[PDB]
Parts: sequence; structure tokens; C-alpha cells
Amino acid sequence: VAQGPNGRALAESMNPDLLSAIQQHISIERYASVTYLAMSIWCAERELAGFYQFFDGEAKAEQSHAVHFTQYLIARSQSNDLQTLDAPRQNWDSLASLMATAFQMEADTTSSIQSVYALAERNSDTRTTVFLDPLIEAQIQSEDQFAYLLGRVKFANGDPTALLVIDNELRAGQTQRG
Amino acid sequence: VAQGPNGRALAESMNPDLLSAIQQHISIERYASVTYLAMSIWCAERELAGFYQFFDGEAKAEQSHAVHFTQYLIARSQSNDLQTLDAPRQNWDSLASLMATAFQMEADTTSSIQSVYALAERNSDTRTTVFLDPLIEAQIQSEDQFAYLLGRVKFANGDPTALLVIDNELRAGQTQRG
Amino acid sequence: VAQGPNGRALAESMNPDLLSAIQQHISIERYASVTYLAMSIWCAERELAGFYQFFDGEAKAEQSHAVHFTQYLIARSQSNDLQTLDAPRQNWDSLASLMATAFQMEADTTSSIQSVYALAERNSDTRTTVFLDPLIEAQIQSEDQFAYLLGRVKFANGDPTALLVIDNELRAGQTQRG
Amino acid sequence: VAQGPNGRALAESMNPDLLSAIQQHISIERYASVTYLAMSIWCAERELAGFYQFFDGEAKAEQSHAVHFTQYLIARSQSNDLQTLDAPRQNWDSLASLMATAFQMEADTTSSIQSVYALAERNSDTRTTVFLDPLIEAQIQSEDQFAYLLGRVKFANGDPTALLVIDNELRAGQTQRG
Ligand SMILES: [Cl-]
Ligand SMILES: [Cl-]
Ligand SMILES: [Cl-]
Ligand SMILES: [Cl-]
Ligand code: NA
Ligand code: NA
Ligand code: NA
Ligand code: NA
Ligand code: NA
Ligand code: NA
Ligand code: NA
Ligand code: NA
Repeated sequence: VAQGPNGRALAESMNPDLLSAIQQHISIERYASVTYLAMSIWCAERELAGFYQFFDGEAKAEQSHAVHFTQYLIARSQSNDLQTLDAPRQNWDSLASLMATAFQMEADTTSSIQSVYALAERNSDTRTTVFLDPLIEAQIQSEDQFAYLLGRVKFANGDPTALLVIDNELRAGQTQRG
Repeated sequence: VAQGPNGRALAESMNPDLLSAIQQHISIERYASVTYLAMSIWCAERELAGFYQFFDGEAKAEQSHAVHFTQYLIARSQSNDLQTLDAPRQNWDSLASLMATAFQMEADTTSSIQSVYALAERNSDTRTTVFLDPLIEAQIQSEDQFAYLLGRVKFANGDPTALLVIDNELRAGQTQRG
Repeated sequence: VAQGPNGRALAESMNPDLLSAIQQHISIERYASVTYLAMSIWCAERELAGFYQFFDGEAKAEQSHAVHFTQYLIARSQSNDLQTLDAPRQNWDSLASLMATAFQMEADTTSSIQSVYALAERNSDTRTTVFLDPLIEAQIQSEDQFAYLLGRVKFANGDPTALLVIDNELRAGQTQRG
Repeated sequence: VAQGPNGRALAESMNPDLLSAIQQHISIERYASVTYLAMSIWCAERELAGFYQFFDGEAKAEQSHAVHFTQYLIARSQSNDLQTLDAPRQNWDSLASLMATAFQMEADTTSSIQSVYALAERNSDTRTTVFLDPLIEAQIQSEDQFAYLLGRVKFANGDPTALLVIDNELRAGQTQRG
């Protein structure tokens, strides 16, 4: 029985390029987390309490997603490498602009997973593609959700009354098409 | 065992300037109470039932805060001096104007507590600073709440539909960012 | 009514040096969070499942403490500034060494709060000292807890059997003197 | 409607090399089952009751996994071919040695699934890759579990006291990092 790079018994070696890609993806999700925190703060500063609560929950969820990846590296007997985290964007001219950045961030998170997925396919790492499959499924749902929230905010067309209605929807947990 | 100015056994004498400041602060909170009553009446006159219910509750709460201070003077064996109460402001041109006065009143209530706090610090009255600490904490929460209500009303920008939505939030007890 | 730097109604202006200190302290707690995450990973890599679970919970708690501070700045109508986050330490020669770093991190977190506290005292910001008081209380409890865990691990003197016993204590939630 | 090799209606023909690989994999899991039975006996002979209970359960689980594969061949209208089963290994010099064989067996079971998976990919048999995906996921979890048990036993470094503690963990069902 061989020992893996993190010292645990090694079921199968992992290509170092794939390992680097997973460590980088963990940073992408940690950065999404602090971005959603920044977005929750921006909404709280404008009394958009429902949007604040929504993004506060998204920040915690994104952090949990990042930790899920750290656990996979542990399970594969690979080293983790927690990286420097850039400061998030913190200023937006409107809720519609913020929601566009949020949608883009979710899509970019999926693109990162897709990049890791293609690398695992090139390396015939079926543990990793299997591990990623449900995370891609979750990303489909999150993209659908964030397209819904962005589209609904854009429909409001900057009207405060409509944005207050949507804010209350979010406070109630009405955050998807259902 | 010495007797305090109100006749009870005296644990520690209080500086007369600090006593005067506490008696004056009791008047500040009694005045906030009747101001919130006046604000509840103004809202009821315009069918803003949720704002009316909110300010009716705030008036009762502010009175309770004033009585809490009268109990502290009793506990310190100091005399109370319930003072003449000015008539409140009763006319506003808009809900946004009323909410600005409400926020100012809360901030001014905190400033009064801060004034008493600094006097107790100068007199090394640690009973009084300890007594005031949780009241300052409550003031932080109330300032955050009234900034939320004022900011949300200003976001409405005088639109009746948005103000009706916010009114219903208040009727439901949705009065903070949460 | 004046508007604060984050745009909300302003109850009382805050000294920019104190604001900078609070923003820096938020970074200190975010850094403690990712450090505890790194520590949980190190323990998981060595099958110390109870220590892994403990530090995983501490990472989430420290993040919550950081967000509590962001909410205070919102309440004071001050801007948040979420900063770049350094990479955590990730390598230790022993559990005793890791636990010493953990204790040091908790003590350093308290020192940061103490620094902010003294600045607020110099600026007579009683809202901020009142806000910090319960956080200092929590820090006392955490220092007592981490001295307990470090002391118990040092008592084990590197014996695997004793460290396995302590690991199981932590898995069961037995993490304090009680 | 065509009839498959086992006589049932045939949804889609299967490549004979892939069929042979699945039949061989069923033997691999049946062999893992009797190996875990042998391991449970070895532990019972040394009064390691928790390890005995653990491996007794693993033997039954591995058999269930093998039968799950026989059901898939039935569903694909393919013939099963239950093969001669070699005698398991039955002697180990230590618990650490046994646990290393156990980890190796789990990793080798995954390698067999990976071999079948690559053959299905080469034959564009998407039913089979979909069928195998959750089994690979389970293998990730089992490899993580057996690395945990092996690593914890190695940490004990042959000390009876530590091995008795771990034995009791296993009796209680504490068999993973959690
Ligand atoms: Cl907008
Ligand atoms: Cl208005
Ligand atoms: Cl140690
Ligand atoms: Cl051994
Ligand atoms: Na990387
Ligand atoms: Na795939
Ligand atoms: Na007076
Ligand atoms: Na004090
Ligand atoms: Na700073
Ligand atoms: Na103080
Ligand atoms: Na075969
Ligand atoms: Na596939």
C-alpha cells in the first residue's frame, strides 16, 4: 500500500495538473462566497432585507461547497492548498447590476467545474467525474435560480415598488420558479 | 447604615449632577414616548394602519424604558423627580419627514444616555455604567431599525403603492432587516 | 438627518481610525476562520476525526463572528471593506504544535478586539465598547477552552493512545472543562 | 422485438467483451466478500470483537454489491455466469497488515469497476456507465473509510491499549471520519 501526498493510504494516484485545477477551483468557490457576502452587505446598506438574507445564505452555501471539495482531496489522499483570497467586488450602481454580477459568478463557477471535469476526462479519472456530476446538477439549478432572480429584477425596470415586492419574496424564501 | 435621599438604605452616594442627568434623561424618554404617540396618530389619520400600530407599540416601549430608569433611582436610594412634559411635535408634510424625525429622536435618546454615561465615568459610578450598557445595546438595535424604516420609506420616493406595501409589512411585524 | 458613509441615516459619526481598526479586525476573524479550516484538514489527514470535526465547527463559528462585525458597521452606517485574505498556515509537526498555534490565534483575536476597544475608549464611542463587551466575554471562554484542549494534548505527551482518547472526547462534543 | 442471451426481451445488445468484464467483476466482489469474512474470523480469533463485527457487516455488504450487478445483467437481458470462487487469504501477522490488505482490496474493487467503465465508454454503452456511476461514488466513500481505519490502526503503532480503544469504536459503529 502506497501513501499519497497528504500521507494517507493511496487508492489511486492523481495527475498533478488535475490536483492543481481542483485546488484552484476551491479558491473560485471561496471567492464566490465572499462575493455573495459583499453582495449581502450592499443589499443591507439599501434596506433590501430579503436580498440581504438571500445572499447571506448563498455565502454560507458557497463556503460549504468549497469545503466539500477539500474533503474530496482528503478522500483521494491528496494535499489541500488553501490559497490567498482576493478582495471581492463591493460597489454596484443598481440591484440589476449586482444581480448580473451574481449570475455571471454562478456561471463562472460552473465553467471552473467544467474545466476540472474535462481535465479528469483527459486523465481517465472516473472518481473525479463521478464526484463532480452532482455538483454540475446543482449548478444547473443555481443558474436557473439566478436567471430567475436577475430576470425578475430586470422586469421591475428600476421601480422601487416592484423591487420592494421582490425583496419581500426573497425574505419569505420565494427564490425560485418552483 | 446611612439613608439615601429617597429614604431607603444607601449602598453608595450618587453625585447630584449625575442624579440630575438621570432625572433629565427620564424626561427625554417620556418625551420620546409621547412623540411616538403623536406619530402613531398622524399615521392613523392617513390610514397608514401598519405605521400606526408600529408607533403605538414604540410609545408604550419608550414609556417602559423611562420607568426602568425610575426603578434604578429607587434601587440607588435616590429621589425621582417627574418633570413637566412638553407637547410633542404633531405635524409633518410626509411620511418620509415623520420617519426622519423618528430616527433623529432615537439618535437623540442615545446621545442623552451617552451624556449620562460620560458623567458616571467621570464620577467612577460603575453601577451606573453597568446599568446603562444594555440600554446602549438596545439603542444600537433601535437606531439600526429606524434607519431601516426611514431608508425603506425614502426608497419608496413618495409613491403610494410602495408606501402601502411597507405599511402592510409593518402591520405584519416586519420592522427590521432581520 | 445626515447620511453616513455607507449611505444610511447616521446616528453618530465614527472616527476613521476606529473604522479602519474594525475593518482590520474583521480580516483577523476571517483569517482565524480559514486557519481553523486548515487545522481541520490537517487533523482529517491524520484520521483525528474528532479534532477535524471540532476545527470544522470553529471555522464556521469564526466566520459568523466576522459577519457579526460586518453587521455592526452596517448598523453604524459605516462602509465595510472586505480585504484580501492571506493563505493560512497549513503544516505542523505534531498535534501539540497545531494546538499551540490554535491557542495563539485565539489570544491574538482577543488582542485585536482589545486594540479596537482602546481606540473606541479614546474616542468615547460607547456604542462600540458596549458592542465589544460580550465578544470579549466570549473570548475569555474560548481562551479557557483552547487552554484546556492544548493542556490536555500536552498532557498526552505524544502518546497515540491518549491522543485517540482525546480525539473521541472531541467527537462526542466534550471540548471544555465543564 | 429481439430476445437477449438470457431469453428476455432485449432493449439493446451488449458487447461480449463488456459482458465478460461484468461477469468477472461480479467475481471480484464475491471474492472481496469472502475475504472480509476471513478478516472477520481473524479478528474474532484475537478477541477484536469490534473489528469482527465491522468485517462481518462488510462481507454481507460486498455480497449485496455483487448481487446488484447480477440484477443489472438480468435487466440488460444478458446471461449471468457465476464463477468458481478462490479461497481467501486467511493469515496476517498483525491488525495493521490485515487493514492494509483490506484497503488494497477496496482499491482493487474500484480498479475493476474502472476497467468495466472504460470498456463501456469504448462501446458507447451509456446504460452501463450510468449504472456504474453511483457505485464509483460508493467506492470513493469506502476508500476514504478504509484509509481512515488503516491510518488509525497504524497510528496506534501496535499498542494493545490503542487497538482496544479503536476496537470499541468499531463496535459502537464509529467507522468513518464523520
Ligand atoms: Cl435595479
Ligand atoms: Cl413619503
Ligand atoms: Cl502531539
Ligand atoms: Cl497492529
Ligand atoms: Na492551483
Ligand atoms: Na462522465
Ligand atoms: Na434634571
Ligand atoms: Na464602562
Ligand atoms: Na483596515
Ligand atoms: Na466600557
Ligand atoms: Na468473465
Ligand atoms: Na460517463
